[PDB]
Formats: sequence, C-alpha cells, structure tokens
Amino acid sequence: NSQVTVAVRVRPFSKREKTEKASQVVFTNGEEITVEHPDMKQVYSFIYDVSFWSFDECHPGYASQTTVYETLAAPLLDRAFEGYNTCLFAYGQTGSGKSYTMMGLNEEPGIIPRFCEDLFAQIAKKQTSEVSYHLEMSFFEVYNEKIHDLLVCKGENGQRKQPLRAREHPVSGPYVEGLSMNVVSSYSDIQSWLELGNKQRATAATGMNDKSSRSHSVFTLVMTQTKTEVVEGEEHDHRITSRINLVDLAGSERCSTAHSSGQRLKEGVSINKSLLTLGKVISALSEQANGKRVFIPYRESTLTWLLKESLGGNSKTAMIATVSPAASNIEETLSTLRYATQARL
Amino acid sequence: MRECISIHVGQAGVQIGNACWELYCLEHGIQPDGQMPSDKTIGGGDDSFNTFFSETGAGKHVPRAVFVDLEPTVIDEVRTGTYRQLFHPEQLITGKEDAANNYARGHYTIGKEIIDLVLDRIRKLADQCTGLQGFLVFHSFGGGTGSGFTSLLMERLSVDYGKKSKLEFSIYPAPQVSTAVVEPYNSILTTHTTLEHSDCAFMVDNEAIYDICRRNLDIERPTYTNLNRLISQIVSSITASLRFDGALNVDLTEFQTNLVPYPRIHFPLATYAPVISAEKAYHEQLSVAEITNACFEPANQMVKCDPRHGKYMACCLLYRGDVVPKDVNAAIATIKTKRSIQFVDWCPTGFKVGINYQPPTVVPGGDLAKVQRAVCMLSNTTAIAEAWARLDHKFDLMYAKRAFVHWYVGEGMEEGEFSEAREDMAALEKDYEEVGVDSVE
Amino acid sequence: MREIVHIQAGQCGNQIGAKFWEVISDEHGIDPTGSYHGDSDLQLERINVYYNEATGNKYVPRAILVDLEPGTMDSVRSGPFGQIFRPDNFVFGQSGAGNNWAKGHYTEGAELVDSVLDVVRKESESCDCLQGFQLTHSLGGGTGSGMGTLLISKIREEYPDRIMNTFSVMPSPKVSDTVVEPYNATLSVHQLVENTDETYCIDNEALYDICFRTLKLTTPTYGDLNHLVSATMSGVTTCLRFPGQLNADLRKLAVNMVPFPRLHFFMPGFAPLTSRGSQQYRALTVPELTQQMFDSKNMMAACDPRHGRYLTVAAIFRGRMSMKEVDEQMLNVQNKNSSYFVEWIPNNVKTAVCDIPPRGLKMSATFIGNSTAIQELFKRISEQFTAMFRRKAFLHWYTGEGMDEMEFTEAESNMNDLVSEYQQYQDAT
Ligand SMILES: CC(=O)O[C@H]1C(=O)[C@@]2(C)[C@H]([C@H](OC(=O)c3ccccc3)[C@]3(O)C[C@H](OC(=O)[C@H](O)[C@@H](NC(=O)c4ccccc4)c4ccccc4)C(C)=C1C3(C)C)[C@]1(OC(C)=O)CO[C@@H]1C[C@@H]2O
Ligand SMILES: Nc1nc2c(ncn2[C@@H]2O[C@H](COP(=O)(O)OP(=O)(O)OP(=O)(O)O)[C@@H](O)[C@H]2O)c(=O)[nH]1
Ligand SMILES: Nc1ncnc2c1ncn2[C@@H]1O[C@H](COP(=O)(O)OP(=O)(O)NP(=O)(O)O)[C@@H](O)[C@H]1O
Ligand SMILES: Nc1nc2c(ncn2[C@@H]2O[C@H](COP(=O)(O)OP(=O)(O)O)[C@@H](O)[C@H]2O)c(=O)[nH]1
Ligand SMILES: [Mg+2]
Repeated sequence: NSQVTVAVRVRPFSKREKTEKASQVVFTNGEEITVEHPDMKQVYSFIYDVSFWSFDECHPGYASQTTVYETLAAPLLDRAFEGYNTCLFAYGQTGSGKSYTMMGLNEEPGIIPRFCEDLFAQIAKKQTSEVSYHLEMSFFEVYNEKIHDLLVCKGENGQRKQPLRAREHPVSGPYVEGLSMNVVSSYSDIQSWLELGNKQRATAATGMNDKSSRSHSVFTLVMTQTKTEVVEGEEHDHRITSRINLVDLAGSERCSTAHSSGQRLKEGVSINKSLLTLGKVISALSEQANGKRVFIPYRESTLTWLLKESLGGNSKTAMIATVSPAASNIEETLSTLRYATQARL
Repeated sequence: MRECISIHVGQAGVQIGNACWELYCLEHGIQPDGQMPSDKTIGGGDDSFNTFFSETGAGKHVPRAVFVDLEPTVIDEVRTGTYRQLFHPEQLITGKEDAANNYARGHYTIGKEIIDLVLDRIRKLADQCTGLQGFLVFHSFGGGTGSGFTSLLMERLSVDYGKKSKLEFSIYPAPQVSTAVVEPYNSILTTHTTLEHSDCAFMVDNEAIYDICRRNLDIERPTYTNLNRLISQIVSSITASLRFDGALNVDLTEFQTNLVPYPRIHFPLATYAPVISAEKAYHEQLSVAEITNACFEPANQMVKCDPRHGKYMACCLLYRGDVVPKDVNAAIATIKTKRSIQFVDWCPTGFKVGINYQPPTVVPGGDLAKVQRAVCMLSNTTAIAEAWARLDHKFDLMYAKRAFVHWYVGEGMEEGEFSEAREDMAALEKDYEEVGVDSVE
Repeated sequence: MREIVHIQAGQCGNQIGAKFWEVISDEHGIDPTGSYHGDSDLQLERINVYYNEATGNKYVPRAILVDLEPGTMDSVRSGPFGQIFRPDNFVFGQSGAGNNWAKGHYTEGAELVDSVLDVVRKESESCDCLQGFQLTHSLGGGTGSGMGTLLISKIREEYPDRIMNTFSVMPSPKVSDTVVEPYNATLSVHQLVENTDETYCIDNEALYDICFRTLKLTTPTYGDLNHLVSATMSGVTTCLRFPGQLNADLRKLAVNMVPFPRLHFFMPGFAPLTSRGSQQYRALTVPELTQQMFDSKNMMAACDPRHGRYLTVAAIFRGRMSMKEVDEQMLNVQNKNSSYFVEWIPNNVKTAVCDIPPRGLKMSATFIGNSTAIQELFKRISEQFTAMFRRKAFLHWYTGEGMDEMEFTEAESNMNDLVSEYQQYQDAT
C-alpha cells in the first residue's frame, strides 16, 4: 500500500465577498500554513506535504493551474500506464476554489481535461501495432447513500432517478449493477458527456449559496493495454487494466449554524457520515504502510465501498483541500485543514 | 425586591430541585400545597420571601422555577407526588423522546421546537420581578440534555437578558466512577460555550460526596437523595443573604467579582464542612475555627482534586448561624500562617467573608444534624486543571479512532466541531498555568 | 409517550412472544381478556409502551403475528393468553418456507409482506411518538431468516430514524435442529448488520446450560427457555415504563453500546436466577447480581467472554438500591478484570436503574454486553458455509427459487469482514 498525498490551495478572493472588504487570516511561510484570527487569541499552524499559494500574483512559488498538474496529477497518469489504479479527491465547501481546480473554465483549465488530454497524447504517441488501447468512462453520484447515474433517462419519466445498487464480484471487486458506462475516442466526447452530467448532480440552494452540491460526484475511466499475438500461438498477456477515479466531494455544512430541517438535514447527515468514514479509511490506509495490523472500514459507506480496489493494494491516492483566505469562513476553513491533517497522519 | 430564577435541566437538576424546594419551603414556613399557616397566626413578617416564592392574593405561594428534561418519566413524579399543588403545571415536559446521551440531540434536533416555551416562561417570571439579579441553572455535564439544552439556552439568555449574572451549579464527571461512556465528549462541547456565556460555574462530583457520606455521616449504602440534600444546603448557604438578615451580606453580584479574576477561569469549587451525624453532633464543639479548617481539608471537598497540587486565587466563606466576626478574622489568620495552603502573589487579600443569622434547617428523613452554625466555602483553585486534563486525555483516546462519533453526525454535527472544542479546552488548561506563575522583576 | 411495535416471525417468535405477553401482562396487572386487575396505580401510567387501550377499560397489545403456513395460530389462540391479540393481526399464508431463506424472502414472502406492512402503518400512526420496533425471530428457518429480514429492510426504509431491536436465536457449536442453518444464517447476517441498530444473539445451548446448572431443572421444555428470554425483553424496556433514579431508553443503550455501526451484536444475560433450594441460602445484594451477571454461565450467547475483550457492557438494574454500591461494583470489574476490557474506551460500563422490581423479587437486573467473542459464533458458520458451498450442497432448493450463486458469496465476505473488525480489537495496540 502506497502513501496518501495531501495538498492545500487558497483562492485569491471572491468579488462577492469583496463588497464587505473582510480581512485576511491565512498566511504561508513556505509550507507552514498559519491561521490567525482578527482578535489574535491564538495562532494555528498546519504542516503538510504540499502547499499551493494562489492568493495573489506577486509571491514567488505562485501555483498556477499548470502547477497542480505537474506536481500532483501527472504521477497518477504515469502510474496508470504501469497498470496501477489511482484516485484523486477534492474537499472544500462552497466558494473554496474546488470546481475551479477540477475543471476550471474554458480559458483557465483545471485538472480533468489537462489530464485526459495528455492521456490521449501519450496514447497517440504509443498507438503502434504491438499495442492498442481502449478507454471507457462512467460518471455517478451518492445521494443519501444511493447510487445514481447522471447519464440515464434524463428525468421526466414518471419516476425521478434510478437508485442503482452495489454488488461484489468475487474476484473483480465491488461494482454497480446497471451502470451503462460509455465509450470514448478523444477528449471532446468526455466534455460532452460530462456537461450532460453536472447539470443533473442534485444540487440544492442552501442559505449560504444558491448553488451548493449535496452529492459526491465520481468520474471513473478504465484503461486497457492490449498486446499482440506471439509467434508460437494465440496467447499473450493483454489484460493489463487500470482504473482512474476522480471525486468531487461536498462540504461538511454544520447544521446548528445553518438552520436546515426536513430534507437538507438528511442530506447533511448523509454527507458528514461519508466524510467521516473516508477519513477513517485514509487514516487506516496510511497507518498500514508504517507497519500495523489495522482493519480498513470500507463497508460502512458506499463511496469507500465501490472504490475498494482503487485505494488498497498497490494503488495511489491523492487529496486536494481548498480554503478561503477570509475571516468570515474561519470556522469553516480550519475544519478543512484539520481534516487534511487527519489524512496525513 | 430581590429575586432569583432557578432553572432545572435534566434528571440531575430535577432530583436536586425536589430537595432544594423541600428545604426552602420548610425554611420559610410553607406546606407542600402552598398555603402557609404562619402569616395568619402571627400576622406579620415577610416569611413569604419573594426571592424564590411569588405570592397570590389567595394566600398561595408559587415558586420561581422551571423544569425541562425532554423525558416525562421524572417530572411526572412531581405532577403526581407530594409537591403537585405548589408548582405551576407549566413544568415543561416535552419528552416525546429523550436525548440519548448526545449533545447533538439536546442542541438542535430535539432541543429546538421546545426552547420557545422555556424562553417564554422565563420572560413571564422576569416580568413579575423588579430587581432580578440571577439565573441559577442546575444541570449535568454528562448527558445530552444537560450538555445541549443548557448551551442552547445560555446562548439565548445572553442575547435576551445580557448584563445579568448566571450561575451553573453543575455535576462534573468523576475520574474513575461514571454512569456513561460518552461523558468525555458531552463535557468538552459544553465548556466551549458556557466558558464564553456563563459567569460563575460551580462544580460537584458524586464520588467526593459519596466519600463524604461514609467518612462523616456513617452511611455505607447511600443514594442520590442524600447527596442532593447537601447540594440544597450549598445553594441555601449561597442564597441566604438574599432572603434573611445578617451582619455582612453577600449578593450574587459579589461572587462574580471576588472569585473571578479573568473571565475564562470562572470554575470554582464548593464545600460545606459540618456534615456531622446526630451521634457525632455531640462529642464535638463545632466552632468557627474547626469548621473553617475543615473547609480547607482535601477530604471534605465536594470535588475530587487535591488542592495542594495548586494555588488558590480567591475564596469566599458564607457563614450561617451564631457567628461573631473576630472568630472569623482569627480563623483565616491560622490559614494564612499555614504553609500547605498557598495563595497567588496577585491576591494577598484573598478572602471574601459573609455572615448570616438564620441557622440551617434539618430536613426530616435526613442524615444531617442540628447545628448552631454552618459554613459554605467557594474556592477558585488552579488545581482543577488536573481534573480537566483527565477528561481531555479520554477524549484523545476515543477520538483518534473516531468512536461514538457517528451517533453525533447522525443528528446534526460536524467532525471538526469536536476538534474545535478540544482546541478551546486546551487554551484554558494553559491559562491556568499562566496564572500560577510567580511574577518577576 | 414512547411506544414499541412488536413483530413475531416464525415458530420461535410466536412461542417467545406468547410467553413475553404472559410476562408483561402480569407485570402490568392485565388478565387474558384485556381487563385490569392490578393493585398499584404505577402499572397504568405508561401502559402505552406495549398495549393500546379500548372501550371497557380493556387493553389490547400491539403484536403483528406472521408465519406463512399456520399450525401456530391454533397454538397461540387456543392458549391461555391468545384471545387478547387482534384477529386482524393474525397474518399468515399457506405453502410453508420449508427451511429456505429464499421462499421466505423472494417467493412466498414477497406475496405476503405487503399485507404485513399494512398493519404496521395501522399500528404506527396511532402512536403519539414511536421509539422503535422489536422483532423476535430465529435464524435457521425460513420465516425468521428471510421474512423477518425483508420486513426489517422494508421498515428501515420507511421508518429509518428509529430503533429496530431484533432478539435473534442463532445456531450452535453442536447438535442442531435443522440441516441448512449455516446458509440461512449467513444470508440473514448480510441483511441484519446493515439494517439494524441493536441485535441480541441468543443461543439455545447457553440456555440449556443455564437451566441444567443454575436452575437445576431436570426436564426443561421450550416453555422454560422463553421464560428466560422474556426477562431480558422486559428488562431492556423498563426505564420507559417504570420510573427510577438513572432512567434510560433503547437509544441510550444504542449510543453507548455501539462504537462503530456494524458492531451491534450483543450478548445478554439476566440475574438473579437460582434453584428453589439455593434461594434460601443466598443473599440479594448488588455484588451477588454483578457476579452472577458477569459469569460466563449466565450469558445466553454460547460464547466465552474470557476468550475476548468487552468493548462496552450495560446493566439495567431494577429495585430499591444504592448507586454507591452499583458504581463501585461496576468499577471493581474494570480494575480487577482489566484484560477482559479495552483501553481505548476509558469507562466500559454504564448503569440504568428503575425503582419498580419484578412481581416476586426485591431486586433484579439485566446485562447486555458487546464482546469480541461473538467472533467465535460467526467463525463457525463461515466454516460450515465453505464446507458445503464448495461442493454445491443443498443449493438447488435455493437457485430453484430465484437466487444466483453470487448472493451466497457476498454474505460470506461481509460476515468474514465483520469477524475482522472484532478481532482487530482483541490484542494489544
Ligand atoms: C420465593 C421466590 O423467590 O419465588 C421466585 C423464585 O423462586 C425464582 C427461582 C423464580 C421462579 O422462576 C423459575 O423457577 C423459572 C423457571 C424457568 C425459567 C426461568 C425461571 C419463579 O417460578 C418465577 C417468579 O418470577 C416472577 O414472578 C417474575 O415476575 C417473572 N415473571 C414471571 O415469573 C411470570 C411468568 C409467567 C407468568 C407470570 C409471571 C419476571 C422475570 C423477569 C422480569 C419480569 C418478571 C418468582 C419470583 C419466583 C418463582 C415463582 C418461584 C425465578 O424466575 C425469574 C425469571 O426470576 C427463577 O429464577 C428466578 C429466581 C427466583 O428466586
Ligand atoms: N447528583 C446527582 N446526579 C445525577 C442524578 N441523576 C443523574 N445524575 C447524573 O447525570 C448524569 C446523566 O446525565 P443526565 O443529564 O442526568 O441525563 P438526563 O437528564 O436524563 O438527560 P439524558 O442524557 O437525555 O437522558 C450521570 O452521569 C449522573 O452522574 C441525581 O439524581 N443526582
Ligand atoms: N486558484 C485560483 N486562482 C484564481 N482565481 C481562483 C482560484 N480558485 C478560485 N478562483 C476564483 O474564485 C472562484 C471560486 O468560486 P466558485 O468557482 O463558484 O466555487 P466552486 O468551487 O466552483 N463551487 P463548488 O463546486 O461548490 O466548490 C472561481 O470561479 C474564480 O473566479
Ligand atoms: N427457544 C425456542 N426455540 C425454538 C422454538 N421452536 C423452534 N425453535 C428454534 O427455531 C429453529 C428452527 O427455526 P423455525 O422456528 O422452524 O423457523 P421457521 O422455519 O421460519 O418457522 C431451531 O433452531 C429451533 O431450536 C421454541 O419454542 N423456543
Ligand atoms: Mg434524560
């Protein structure tokens, strides 16, 4: 079992909050990301493996959208060609800079298309006769611990959504029963299928923001390395397979501060449990490498259950936290960083 | 007039009130139904004392208190017991379901839609009072109600009533003894709020009073209605200067000043030295010096913390009965001459003193004895950090594995909130180290 | 007003319930007709926890009997306390399950369950507040193994924010009363770890031992084993009905006794059980009940806690007592017997008290416990399973009613995975 990698990325500022002209709390002495209140009763200091400083375009070591790819995401691609599975997560609440980093906008790209483009580049470089690759994409979510596919039946069909169910092949692993995945050939089809999905992610308008996601979106790609017929006969190790998972999680959203009942409270309760189990899984998996007999609780959550074959074994994991530099979110921001520490140790 | 509103949250607060009022009604001359026979016979005096009991024109007397537990199994013993014709029927049961020993239930999901009645009855009782100066609260740090409803209530009352003393006579969990395996959690999350909102939070521990009940009262098999009858005596020694006369009187806006150096260290202790039995009541003098010295003994403390591992920042001494001042000003000098008892360099004055003329009352069916004098100490010590750390360690032992946490997030809670509360509990065990340091120049 | 909806499922559940209502009625003062013939007022203040009311000061119970293929409607109705149940609640069908988990989950259950739930609604909405459900079934058969668990799923979907207690009889390490016990048990545990908050793993051999060693009964029938299970069934829900000093509920005993969700398989016990001769030569105090409870002979689970570590135990006391004795005696166990407990929970025991004891005693008790020794109960079936599933043993009677082989494998892994969560916490860290 390999090590989990954890990083942090601070957004510059939002023009919406800038009407208030609130203050700055986060500071960076290289890799010790210090936090300070306006009162300065205490001063917190968090140390992580990696740290991205995107507060303003003055400081050296500014981490442009390019800098995340070569630093965190490109090794996932380099290992996927070796047959090993990979996973990337993303943890931050509404307004953190999360979907800016996953995909960005058409002019400032994120992590998904810049990854899937270099993927096809290294394919077309090695699309020889001895080797021939095949890609397949799927995109689903988790709402109240129910799996839904974002690319099926488009709603308005009597019923609302299709609650698929998870099962366990004995040797292949966990899987979803009823997920017509897709086939791809190049990059634009991925963008079309993904724009078709995110419109149907079951978001909801909480008081803090009009668009706040209440689902853990999962994007899975499957890569195969088929080889050719050897001279003696028709048998050749052509089943080298790999699986790339990219998750866009939701925010913790504590409910005492945000007076929410009825259905948002159930959503929140489903979101805080998945996050807790995910943290427990990552901590156990990072404690197994250091030498210990520990049980990894996959089965206590669906997102940790379907991805059992992507975290354990000899696979690689990665996590990106996103925090606001303001003081208004100081109780929110700190929580994220605290979770990241639990992933590091 | 002077008044004090007494709130009683949870089973602990209810079982304490059922003794506190049993004592007050007897101190003032009130039957369990409400009617006093003394006012018609003697024809004078304010024995219907307005600090706790309001009066109706029909000769009836109505207490200034409220009850709420989110479980009707307790208060229904009042609505069907001996004290039913006294209390207002608005004893806010809302117990369609209990709070499962988790703060997340007493805070949001069974603590909302119930609190409005509480904050309405408190307004109704405050409108009846002219010179209100106190919101006493009785709860327990351990349970979901005492931890959650109390924090949902104090944060509301600090908005509503604001510049008004609040006092929490709470039950701190014991190190070894316990009746639950979540008290290390429900206690830390409470401090994170009451530390900011409350003004002076006393603390008692059932282990200490158990020990007191065997080494002094000769009871080998005690129950809770023996300890609650000592807690009632504490609250009566506190609230006596409000009701009865005395040479040196002490109001509730004086503990808040002479025992609270900084706003975050308002967690004192409490004692009551003569708890002697009717057999040992004879064979003994029970003078001011003996009692005052007994208040400074570790064995007689109603909280489990060796005060010799720390220093005293302040201390009050509320006497009750036949006492003379120079007996007191001779008793304290013997304490300052002693080298086991320490005092911070920033408080040589140290002592607040209070005297009252009304002696205690002996509740029948009881273990306490008749005494011509009785005392209650209220000390602020730097030793109770060692009692706080014992909880914090437990937290760190059952949060590294994230145990029992899903029962909290399952009822409206975030993981990081637990971490934030632990950070708040660590800042306070550091300030106690700051105050304990001798200055240098 | 907290309220419990009982459900019977199968022969075991029907007989055990028939003996449980015979033990709650006596506790409350109700006769076979439904009339009140009590002596105290404190039996009616909270009679709503199990019984509904009716016209002539009568009281009807909230039972929902379910057993495809009858043979027991006659046995309960004809019995002494049978004509108190609601006849519309006598649900049943023909074509018995035949000791198959499939016929009681897929074929015959699917065409009966929609008539069962239609009573739960009719018996749930009438409750002012609902604390949870109480099922009584036995693994090994078809009704208790399949139909009860299907009901559990259908009810945890509708009423999720509640408690589904399930007091389950389990197979044994020796002679059994059914040949296909392992497969039904495996396929039930897969559906009882994900959809349940508190289950009691009762075994019959531990009850034969309790009846032959302590009680010194020579010819014990099934109507004497249930007379022990009913004790626990009443003792758990006493802090809702009767008052006390430290009250409780089904949710306090589920928040403290379940550190992680899957580990909700408990290990019950009742004290003071004794022979008629040794009743004159004993004393009734707290420590006697404590020793009789923590002893490995009074547990009903066919597992030895001395082979494992207690994660969390409970003790619902009943009687006029002193908490100075209770807390002291429950701390003495943690201090003396430390290796039988875990260190990453500081205190491993809570206490509950009620001031109102049993009809003929002065102080009773009821012990719940969450040990790792339940490992040994599920390390057995998973062997039997993989002693049979390999050769494709009595399985054509399962595939022949709409079940693939994969469903047999999944339930084998989850159980095994559960065994690897109890055994994680059985050695020093
Ligand atoms: C002088 C005396 O002690 O009489 C006892 C008695 O001797 C003993 C042996 C009773 C006796 O019970 C048994 O012998 C027995 C037989 C088979 C299986 C289990 C028990 C007793 O019959 C049983 C009976 O128990 C009760 O009445 C409780 O209410 C019990 N309910 C019923 O027994 C009951 C059953 C069906 C119909 C009506 C009532 C109960 C238990 C737990 C929770 C609530 C109620 C009692 C006190 C006794 C006798 C009568 C001898 C004991 O019963 C229980 C469950 O406590 C057996 O061990 C206890 C210890 C008692 O000492
Ligand atoms: N001194 C004293 N303490 C009590 C008494 N009753 C309960 N306690 C304490 O209260 C704690 C339990 O929490 P409580 O707040 O009383 O529980 P509750 O009030 O019923 O509310 P829930 O937790 O929701 O059940 C235990 O740790 C006891 O030590 C009492 O009568 N006297
Ligand atoms: N690294 C960055 N550098 C520069 N600008 C940034 C950066 N990250 C975020 N921003 C800006 O801040 C905005 C972040 O807000 P927004 O994109 O709405 O949050 P979001 O993460 O996309 N919503 P959600 O998916 O719920 O987290 C972006 O749209 C940019 O305008
Ligand atoms: N304790 C007890 N167990 C019983 C009784 N009747 C049957 N059993 C047990 O139930 C198991 C068989 O399950 P069964 O009742 O036939 O379930 P069903 O086939 O669905 O009705 C066996 O292990 C028996 O030991 C009873 O009256 N009391
Ligand atoms: Mg309670």
